[PDB]
Amino acid sequence: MSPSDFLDKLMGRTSGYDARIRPNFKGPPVNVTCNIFINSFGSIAETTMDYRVNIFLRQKWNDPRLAYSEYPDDSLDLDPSMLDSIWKPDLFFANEKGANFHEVTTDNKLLRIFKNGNVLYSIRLTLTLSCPMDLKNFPMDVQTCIMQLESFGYTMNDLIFEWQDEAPVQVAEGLTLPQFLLKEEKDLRYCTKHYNTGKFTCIEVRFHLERQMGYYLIQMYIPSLLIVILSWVSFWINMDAAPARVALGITTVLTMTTQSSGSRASLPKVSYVKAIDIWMAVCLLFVFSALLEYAAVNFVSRQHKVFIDRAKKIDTISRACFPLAFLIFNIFYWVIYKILRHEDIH
Amino acid sequence: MSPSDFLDKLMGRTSGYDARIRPNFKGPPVNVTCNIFINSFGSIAETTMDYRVNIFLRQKWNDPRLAYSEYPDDSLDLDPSMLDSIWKPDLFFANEKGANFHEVTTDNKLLRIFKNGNVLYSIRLTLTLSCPMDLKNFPMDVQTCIMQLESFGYTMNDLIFEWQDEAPVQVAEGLTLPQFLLKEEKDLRYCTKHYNTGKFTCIEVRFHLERQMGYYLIQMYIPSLLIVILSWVSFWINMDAAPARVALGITTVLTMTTQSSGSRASLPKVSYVKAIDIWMAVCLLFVFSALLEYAAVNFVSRQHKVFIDRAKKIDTISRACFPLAFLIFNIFYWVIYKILRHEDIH
Amino acid sequence: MSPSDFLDKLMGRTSGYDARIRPNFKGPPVNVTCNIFINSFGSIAETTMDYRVNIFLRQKWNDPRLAYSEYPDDSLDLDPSMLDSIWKPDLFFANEKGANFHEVTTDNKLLRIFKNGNVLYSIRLTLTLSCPMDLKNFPMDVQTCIMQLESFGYTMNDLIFEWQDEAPVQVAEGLTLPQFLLKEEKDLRYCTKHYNTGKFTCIEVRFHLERQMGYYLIQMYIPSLLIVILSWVSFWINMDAAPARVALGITTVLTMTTQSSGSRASLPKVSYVKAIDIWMAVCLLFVFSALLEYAAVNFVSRQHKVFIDRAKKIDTISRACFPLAFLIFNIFYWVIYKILRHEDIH
Amino acid sequence: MSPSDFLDKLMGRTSGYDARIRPNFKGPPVNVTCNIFINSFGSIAETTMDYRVNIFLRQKWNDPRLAYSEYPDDSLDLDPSMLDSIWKPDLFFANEKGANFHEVTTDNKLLRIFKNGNVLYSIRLTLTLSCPMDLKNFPMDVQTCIMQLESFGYTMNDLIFEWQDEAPVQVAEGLTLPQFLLKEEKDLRYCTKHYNTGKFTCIEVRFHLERQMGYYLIQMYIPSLLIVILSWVSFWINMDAAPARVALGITTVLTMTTQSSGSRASLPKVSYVKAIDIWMAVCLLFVFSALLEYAAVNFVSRQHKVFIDRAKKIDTISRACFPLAFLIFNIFYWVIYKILRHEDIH
Amino acid sequence: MSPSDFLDKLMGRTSGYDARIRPNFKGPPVNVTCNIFINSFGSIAETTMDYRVNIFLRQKWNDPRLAYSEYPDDSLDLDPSMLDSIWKPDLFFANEKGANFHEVTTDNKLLRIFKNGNVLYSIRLTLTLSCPMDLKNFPMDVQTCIMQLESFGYTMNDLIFEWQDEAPVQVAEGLTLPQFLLKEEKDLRYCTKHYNTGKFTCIEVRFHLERQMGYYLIQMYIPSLLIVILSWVSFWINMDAAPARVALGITTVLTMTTQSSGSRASLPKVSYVKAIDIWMAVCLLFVFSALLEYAAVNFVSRQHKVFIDRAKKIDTISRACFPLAFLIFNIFYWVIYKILRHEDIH
Ligand SMILES: *[C@@H]1O[C@H](CO)[C@@H](O[C@@H]2O[C@H](CO)[C@@H](O)[C@H](O)[C@H]2NC(C)=O)[C@H](O)[C@H]1NC(C)=O
Ligand SMILES: *[C@@H]1O[C@H](CO)[C@@H](O[C@@H]2O[C@H](CO)[C@@H](O)[C@H](O)[C@H]2NC(C)=O)[C@H](O)[C@H]1NC(C)=O
Ligand SMILES: *[C@@H]1O[C@H](CO)[C@@H](O[C@@H]2O[C@H](CO)[C@@H](O)[C@H](O)[C@H]2NC(C)=O)[C@H](O)[C@H]1NC(C)=O
Ligand SMILES: *[C@@H]1O[C@H](CO)[C@@H](O[C@@H]2O[C@H](CO)[C@@H](O)[C@H](O)[C@H]2NC(C)=O)[C@H](O)[C@H]1NC(C)=O
Ligand SMILES: *[C@@H]1O[C@H](CO)[C@@H](O[C@@H]2O[C@H](CO)[C@@H](O)[C@H](O)[C@H]2NC(C)=O)[C@H](O)[C@H]1NC(C)=O
Ligand SMILES: [Zn+2]
Ligand SMILES: [Zn+2]
Ligand SMILES: [Zn+2]
Ligand SMILES: [Zn+2]
Ligand SMILES: [Zn+2]
Repeated sequence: MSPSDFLDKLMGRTSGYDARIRPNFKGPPVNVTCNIFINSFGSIAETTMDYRVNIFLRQKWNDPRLAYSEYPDDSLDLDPSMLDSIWKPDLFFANEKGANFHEVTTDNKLLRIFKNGNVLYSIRLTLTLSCPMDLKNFPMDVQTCIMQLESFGYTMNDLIFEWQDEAPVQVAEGLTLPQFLLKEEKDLRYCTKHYNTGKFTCIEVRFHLERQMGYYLIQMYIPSLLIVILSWVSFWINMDAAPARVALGITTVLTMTTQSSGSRASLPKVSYVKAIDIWMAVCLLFVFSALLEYAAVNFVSRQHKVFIDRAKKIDTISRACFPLAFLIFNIFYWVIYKILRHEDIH
Repeated sequence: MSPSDFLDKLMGRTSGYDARIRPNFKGPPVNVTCNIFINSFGSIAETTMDYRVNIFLRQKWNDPRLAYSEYPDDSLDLDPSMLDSIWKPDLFFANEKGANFHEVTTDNKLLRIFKNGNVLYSIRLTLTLSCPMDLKNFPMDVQTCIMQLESFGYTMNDLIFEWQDEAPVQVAEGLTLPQFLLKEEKDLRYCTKHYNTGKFTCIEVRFHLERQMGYYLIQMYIPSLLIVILSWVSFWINMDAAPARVALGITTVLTMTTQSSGSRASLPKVSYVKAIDIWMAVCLLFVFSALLEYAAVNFVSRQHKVFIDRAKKIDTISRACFPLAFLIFNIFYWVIYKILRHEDIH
Repeated sequence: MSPSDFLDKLMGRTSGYDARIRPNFKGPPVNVTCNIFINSFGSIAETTMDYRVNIFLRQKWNDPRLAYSEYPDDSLDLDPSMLDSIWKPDLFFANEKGANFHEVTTDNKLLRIFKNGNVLYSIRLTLTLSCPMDLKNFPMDVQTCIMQLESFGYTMNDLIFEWQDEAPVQVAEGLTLPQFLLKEEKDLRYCTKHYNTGKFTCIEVRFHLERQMGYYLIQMYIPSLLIVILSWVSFWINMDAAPARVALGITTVLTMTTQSSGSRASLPKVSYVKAIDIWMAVCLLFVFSALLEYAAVNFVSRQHKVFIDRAKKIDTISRACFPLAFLIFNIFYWVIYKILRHEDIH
Repeated sequence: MSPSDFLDKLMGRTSGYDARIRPNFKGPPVNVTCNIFINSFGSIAETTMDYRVNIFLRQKWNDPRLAYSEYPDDSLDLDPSMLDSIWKPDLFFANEKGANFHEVTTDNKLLRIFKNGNVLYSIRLTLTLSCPMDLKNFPMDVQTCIMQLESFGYTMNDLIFEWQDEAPVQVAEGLTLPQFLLKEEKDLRYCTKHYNTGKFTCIEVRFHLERQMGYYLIQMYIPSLLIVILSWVSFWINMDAAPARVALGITTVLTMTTQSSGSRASLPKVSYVKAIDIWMAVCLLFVFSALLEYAAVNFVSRQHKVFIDRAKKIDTISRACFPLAFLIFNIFYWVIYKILRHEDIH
Repeated sequence: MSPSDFLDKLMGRTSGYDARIRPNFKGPPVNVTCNIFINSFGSIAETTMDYRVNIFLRQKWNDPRLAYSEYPDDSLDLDPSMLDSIWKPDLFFANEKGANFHEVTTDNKLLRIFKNGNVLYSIRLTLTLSCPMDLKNFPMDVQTCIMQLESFGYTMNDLIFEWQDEAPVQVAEGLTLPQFLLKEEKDLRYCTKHYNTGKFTCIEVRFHLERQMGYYLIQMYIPSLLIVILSWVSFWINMDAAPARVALGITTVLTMTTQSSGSRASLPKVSYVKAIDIWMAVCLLFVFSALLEYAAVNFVSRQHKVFIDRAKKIDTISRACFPLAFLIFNIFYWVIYKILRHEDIH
């Protein structure tokens, strides 16, 4: 029979369907099953404490008033324009900072109704979500980004969100991040919000992200080591080259301070000490100590042969003493940060 | 009885409800009780003199025309789509610079009507509010951010806003700020605006924010101290190392000036002197005075044995004199800024 | 009598009111009186040549078709939703670059009708206005920001805008600007635009803004003076310290050039010479002249006792000659810029 | 007779006017005459290769179905709200990157109909247009900004755009640009676009913009000359001041390289050589050649009286030889760029 | 016959056309042929990993319900306003990050219907598409930008997208890019997406972009070579000029490190080694090795005639040894990157 007649006969004023009334107005709560498909992930900014995602959201629920038997087809697709005339849950995101739909040629929405009365709703969304980040162990850090799906207006007596038993979260093939590696273990947990207005359903997903070290090695760790070796070079210069040694020391100190200031150019102003901060502090301490060493040598050398051998012995000892202690510092630093890094992500 | 019939029987042309007429058209003023829930706080920028907040706003008032007795349920939830057909107050924010609603899957709005005729309206909002800031005592400062809720069109004869006796403001659990600590004492006060058009109701809330010092210590205070000690190092060098001493002095002076210029990179161009400015001025004075000291020593030393001991005595005195006076300056500086910092926030 | 009946009886198809027809279709022009209230002012950017304001706009005119006598109340407030059904003038801003309304909970609009037929319309607006700026005397400058209100579609035969005799412009209490001081004298003048389409009404307001000097003194003027004194220090060094003196001269010259380049970091690329540019040019000239002086001294000293006293006399003269001429330059510079600064703002 | 009746009698379902049908459905093409008024011009960015303009657009065409004779007035203004009910051309801009209307209090639109059936439509628009720029002769360049007006849906059989015989383009009085001078000769030409869908009408206007040199002289050309003179200063220093001369050479070379890198901070990454690039290359060559000269002198001087006079003669020749060749370079550079600059703008 | 009657007689409730039903509701799938015209291309940003394009999109399909025979004209243009009343495919872009229509004076849309029932739909779009980029061989790289057109709601049984046999992609004449060259070979391929909801049609186009080297040569490669030659200059200085040689070495090392840090100012933080990174590493190694060479020479020279000739021989060998090895490095570097660059783009 004519397709157009069936639509309004089922969902029209003649039938009496009301899109403002729940499938069971007084009865067991509506159970909504959800799954998400992630199409792109990125734009993770530490400064603005947020990340941007683009996902497909699928919702499933049963509406007994939409049960159709006469029509032959088991499953019926529909037009996006008729979404306004069916009841839909009022899902919202708690950590939502920015949100928009897509209207490129039509509304990017899908609806499907089955014989039993089950409804499948799929929509395309772009959301910028907020993510609290801990900046300790900043180079060697593992972050967790959450996404919370909640009901704004319906209490647990009316609406109950649940996760799909198989494949709640899948990621698009070939998705990669420049600075992070997305782990394949996704955490599903139950959250419930309590307010002065009542109890509301909530569901959450946690994603584990591991920072990549290559950029930080090429950028920060290696030039600091080069400056330390450059300061070490001064021990092999003649003690009579006072302007040369002083200029080398001053240049190394100023360069170290500038690099230390610039190492936090793209981070939020936190109030604790990071590992990169410890590293720059130790390197600045080494360069300053080398300059103070030459200062002491120059002070000792002008005290007039006993003073000549005493000043020379300091240079000879420091030529084989400064690299060994720095090697010990590197062993103690790099080991314990893989012990703690290996600590369970949870 | 059928749910759909009750809605239009109560709020329809048949009933005669008009959403453009107040609950008591000629009578005592409408009393509206409000409470806010803060879901996220952040984005406090000194340059643009504003901060961004995301809040839930709850309004309560009594409408005698909505009193329902026949229906069994004590409390009735509704659909967000029917908000257009009820009377709502015209609340606006005085310090509102930017505002938007949320439409992620539906309107993020709630409405509830009680048997007596009381209405509860809840809406989700994102607002960028303006906050005048005083930048004196800039590192050790306590700010106050206000939010004013006002009626645009109704005078005190018609509309009166009030605060809830219990729990007007609550904050979401676990909310933290990178650079600030939100105090738990919230100030509620009465504001009334007077214009040439009449008298209007207003309510205000004040939040106290304390800046965190860790970032400023790691960033500004410690490198300046390092430069001061670096300039102090020059007193232990031989007086005959004129190029070395002059280069050290010049490098320290230029570095100090660059750091002083860069200490105000992210602040509005105010016209008064801050504490950080006093600190950089004192450190620049110390480095310049050290350079002038060596200048005087070099001038004295070429005046040809009396001139030799006289020039040496200056170096020996300055080696134990410069750190003591700087220690006294640190004692006087750091104490009085905790005395004044302890001054009552109000 | 019932409130709802009066509204549509007065402004309905039964009455015959047409919102597309002027109050007097063929007759004397409509006279509109306007006043503005300024709620916030700021965001003055020299680069983008514009400033942002947030104002309340009040319009008053007489509509004989809205005269009501029967109803008892002298003055009737209304609902913002009914603005579409009354005639309103088509005011627009000539220097309008950006504009938006406010819809935080309702339309931020007010309407009031009186017994005689007078209408008061109040609306909240945010406008980014364009302001041509003259950058000569850049530190010591007084700017003028204009705002023009014009009719887009109605000629002088139909619409005539006028200013209110008392209190056209008032500013909110406690409004302050970080870098400017808003003067309390506001200029009201008559503007009329002439085009190929006809004659149109226009009204304008001029605001006087005075720049604050504290920021520029702390930032630019004092470090340049410090560099000049640092270059002056070289005159007291021994003439045999050639590397030290040359390094001091080069460092001062390079620092001066860098500061001169950085003094125009946040300004439009104008093609004339500003006062700050004259100041940096004079300081660069002083440092370069000092370096050329030492160059001449070094050239003279190697010409082999007559040459020894001749080279020494230059250093002794320059030690008491360079500060005096710089003091004379400061007297001539600072005086005449207060003479011209005192010139009437108009 | 009543004004309201005439409007719907002329343009209503009773009359039979259809706004989807052209004035002559089958017949000679519709001829549309256009003129533009420029109210503000600016925001010319080389990086984003675009500029922003704000214009008034006037369109004129004849509609025989709108001919009115009975009503007395020769010319009838209308309300902006009735624009939807008349046929309008589908003009679009080819180089349109961004576009928006203005709705400050009403739609900024005008419509006027004459007795013969002629229609005048005026609208206010803000458009960011794309402009391909040639960066050779970058300081001394003349650009051309185009604007193309085209029909999206109508072929030449239906719609034909033309320019007004008198005053197609006029500019608002007092309009000025910070970095450019707008020439008073405007080029009007005929463009026709050919696609696989048919032939479409197009009209274009070309504006000539001349860059101002004052900013570039104060910023780039003069500090480079100062660095060249600073390098020249080294020729008058004693040949025994090896650290001083080497430090001067190195500082000049590094400063020149930094200025050369910074001279292209605000330009697109083009792949050809500009005039500023030639200038910096020549100045870097001069400083490097001076350093190589002192290197050769120092190498020659240690070859042990014949070697003493030979090394001294190089310094004496270079003291009067380096400025003369640089003067010749300035004569050859500055002349030919005014010869080519004088080349006809077309 | 009257034009207005034909439109609603064909597409009206009287006819029974339903825009929610496919041309063949139960039957062979609808075949849609598409072609795109590119009007502007640009805004390729490595950081935000995306590019902006402005295209014309043409869709063709057959609708048997729109077959018209009586009317004389073979082809009928229409009005953009009637697009809502015809069935249109639900095309969407997979890599769509931002999208907007154009409404400058009317909707920039075209529709045309033929006698047989074929429909042509043309629309103007602006889309910011995402493009994964490989940054190895960063200066000498060839990128590929994709665009995927997919159906959101219809499975392969209903909708099938295909490419036009002649001229699927054409580019506007004279289109050029500042940093890239668009290749004239466009790749057309078949993509099919598989999800848990079904099978969906997809089509893709690949564009090949070649980076231009001129900017990188003028900017990075040549100053690094200048610094290397500047470090080479030190071999011709006297071994007794210890402050001069040490200062030259330190300045070259610090400049090299700063340039290496600044070479990645506008790139995403990738974790692999690029060619520019190899180049800067080799140049830093050369400057550091030169400084270590002078350090060894200075250490050897103070070991007290055998030590004099031994230290001199190192300088003489290094004066003809450092350029030859650097030339060999340039030959090996530049050749193999043209071998690999010549590798087929696919
Ligand atoms: C939604 O799911 C809940 C939870 O399973 C269902 O509630 C249960 O329903 C069964 C079957 O009638 C009862 O025997 C249980 O006592 C219920 N348990 C609870 C905790 O309520 C509910 O029926 C489901 N709703 C619908 C419409 O199917
Ligand atoms: C809104 O609150 C005001 C303030 O309490 C109420 O005004 C008072 O009402 C009581 C009870 O009728 C009177 O006895 C007082 O004289 C009123 N005081 C003032 C200052 O007006 C008002 O009645 C309340 N409105 C409603 C609708 O309940
Ligand atoms: C608007 O104001 C104008 C200017 O005052 C009025 O025009 C005058 O009206 C008076 C009173 O009728 C006449 O005597 C004058 O000759 C008019 N002068 C001019 C220059 O037109 C006008 O009447 C006012 N309009 C209304 C509706 O009150
Ligand atoms: C639009 O302008 C065109 C160009 O002038 C007109 O076409 C001409 O019309 C005249 C007068 O009827 C004819 O004699 C010419 O042969 C036409 N020339 C061409 C090239 O078509 C056209 O008539 C105008 N349209 C209207 C509606 O006035
Ligand atoms: C759309 O194109 C498909 C692919 O060519 C058509 O399917 C074929 O139709 C022919 C003609 O009837 C059949 O003989 C083939 O067996 C079909 N092949 C397949 C793989 O389906 C289809 O008919 C076209 N649809 C329309 C409406 O023309
Ligand atoms: Zn986990
Ligand atoms: Zn308090
Ligand atoms: Zn004035
Ligand atoms: Zn021309
Ligand atoms: Zn290919």
